[PDB]
Amino acid sequence: MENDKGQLVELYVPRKCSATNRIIKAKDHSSVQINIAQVDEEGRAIPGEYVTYALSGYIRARGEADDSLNRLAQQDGLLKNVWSYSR
Amino acid sequence: MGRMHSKGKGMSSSAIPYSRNAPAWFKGSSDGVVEQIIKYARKGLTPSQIGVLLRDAHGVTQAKVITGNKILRILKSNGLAPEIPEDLYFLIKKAVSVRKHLERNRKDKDAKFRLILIESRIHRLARYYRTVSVLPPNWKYESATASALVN
Amino acid sequence: PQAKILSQAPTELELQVAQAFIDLENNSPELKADLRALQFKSIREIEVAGGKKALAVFVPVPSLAAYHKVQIKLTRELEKKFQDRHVIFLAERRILPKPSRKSRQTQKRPRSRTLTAVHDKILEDLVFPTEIVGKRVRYLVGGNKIQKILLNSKDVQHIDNKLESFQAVYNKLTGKQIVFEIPS
Amino acid sequence: VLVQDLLHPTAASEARKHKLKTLVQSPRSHFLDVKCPGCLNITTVFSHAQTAVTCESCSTVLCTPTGGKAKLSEGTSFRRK
Amino acid sequence: TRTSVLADALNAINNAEKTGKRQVLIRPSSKVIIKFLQVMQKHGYIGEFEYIDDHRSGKIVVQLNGRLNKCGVISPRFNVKIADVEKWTANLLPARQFGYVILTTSAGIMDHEEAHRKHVSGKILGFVY
RNA sequence: GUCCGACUUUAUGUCGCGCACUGGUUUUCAACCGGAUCUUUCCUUCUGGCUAACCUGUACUCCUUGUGGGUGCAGGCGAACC
Ligand SMILES: [Zn+2]
Repeated sequence: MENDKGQLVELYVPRKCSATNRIIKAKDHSSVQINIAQVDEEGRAIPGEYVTYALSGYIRARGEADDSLNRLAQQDGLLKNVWSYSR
Repeated sequence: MGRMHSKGKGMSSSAIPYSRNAPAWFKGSSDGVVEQIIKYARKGLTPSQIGVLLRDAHGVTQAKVITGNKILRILKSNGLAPEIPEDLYFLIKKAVSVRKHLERNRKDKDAKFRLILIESRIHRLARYYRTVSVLPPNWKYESATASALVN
Repeated sequence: PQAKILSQAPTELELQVAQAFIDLENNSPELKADLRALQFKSIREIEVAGGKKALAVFVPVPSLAAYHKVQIKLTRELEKKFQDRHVIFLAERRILPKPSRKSRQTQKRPRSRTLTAVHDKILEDLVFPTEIVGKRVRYLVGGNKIQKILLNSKDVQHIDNKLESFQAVYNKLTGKQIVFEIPS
Repeated sequence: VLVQDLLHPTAASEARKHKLKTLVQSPRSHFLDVKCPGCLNITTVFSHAQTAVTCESCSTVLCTPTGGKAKLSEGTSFRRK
Repeated sequence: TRTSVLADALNAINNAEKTGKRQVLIRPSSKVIIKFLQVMQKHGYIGEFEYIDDHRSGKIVVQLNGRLNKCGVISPRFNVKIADVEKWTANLLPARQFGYVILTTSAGIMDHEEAHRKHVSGKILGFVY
């Protein structure tokens, strides 16, 4: 990735699945990127400011997409106790 | 789930409790438990029946938990261990029973195969008890020796 | 009778503990009739955080049986007499190194004299009134180990605050850190 | 399912699973203190007993062997240990 | 029968990684498994594992973070002379810039680079990358 | 310290490659390997050598009143070695 002088020679350092840490292929035509809008004090969706989660196509095909999104949103303080860490 | 001499795959067993030490609710004495084991052995009972009697009629979960020694070990310390180990003796009894059933009716081939299986198991267990030197190195299994040991 | 209850060279601090044992022996109906046959193996002091201290009495081990039968009473009376010092009734066991192949044959080392077995017994006898019901071991990412001990929820009332000091003692004995957790 | 605790699963799930399959394997059996209407002796018996347990004072059975656990003698009163 | 326990451990890790999980439950939990996972922790291919005492061989709970892609044992623990380490790395590791042939030397269970640093070599345990 | 590349028949003052040779390398650093030490933590140990070495204290102090430093003989350190 790194040239000896210290400049990048890689192209498009790829994204990674936010739920399984696996990279997203360029032609991974099943993967999605969810955007959740930030909410201010009076419930007004602030425009242009949100939080993004890149869900891979593999987990979506398996069927763990919604559960992974539940956990990931609960961790960053979006949903209250929607997901329990102990099944 | 191996079933050495068949195609079975069961795992029915017993889970020994995590705590090795004595149960909190047990009030009996270890010396009394050893005396009970000695008396049961003198009655002419194998260690497994001794353990089952201590578990059912009394609060003894298991001898090693209460005393610190095993049932056969306790008997051996007092010199009551049988000259043939219990499992091998029961295999001998089963083999002689199937041989009796065979010599009383020849045409039953399934029991012949089962006798072959039992004899193979007897040979394996005898080999194990021979390398540990529980049995003398000349110990072996033929016809009319099983009857002599059983009777 | 101060000297008889310690089979070790005298030390000023341990003489006071022996005198406290005589004062315990003063009470007849339950603190006598078993406590006469008592000894010691050089009780030692372990510093606890926050200025607290942990005295660790060292049984020769043949007396542990009696010591174990007596422990709860003697502990609470000693805590009454000894302030801020938590008393722990530890065993003393001979830890043997393994025969190096270049070392010479001595005898079959019994596994009870080994480091893990001795440490397991020490941690099990670090507290009588409660029993160890689970042992977990977690190796942190940074490369250090922790031995969680899960103790019975029943009989937890005896050890209300000694847990931390327990930790310290084990640490001071081993350097192997430890975290106590009580399951629900 | 992708993220889940195995070190601390729910106790309901603990009773859900089979013995020999828990985190640490523990028996589901227990002991009982039975009293027979005959005398006042308290007898310690096993849940899954395998013998016709009787009080030493009277020749009256208190349990009965069964493919699973013990079936009592219709008149003995027990308390779980 | 269970012959090579470390094989079962690494196979379980591989299966629970390919499916996208973050944890494994390895049952038998010997010394060698502990040392192998400790090396993987040291090199980052694994997360935060755990030993669960049962008084019977214990167990291990392994936390993953998706960084690993394949474990694997070389089931016949071949005597690997110090000259043959490079051949094993070429045949097993995908690139020279990373990967680690975990091998057991007399100085303990170590990655191949550490063993080459000590200038000591022994039998081969497995490979991680 | 040593100094060399831009300044060209030369250099230093200069532009620093951020020192082309050699050190303080306890500047914290960070390792990468060892060695000895304390664990209830032994690495075969003695038996005479040889006592190498100072826990020896005998005659004592060369020199600033200073344990820096010693001429030295019975105990007595043996992995420093036979
Ligand atoms: Zn009755």
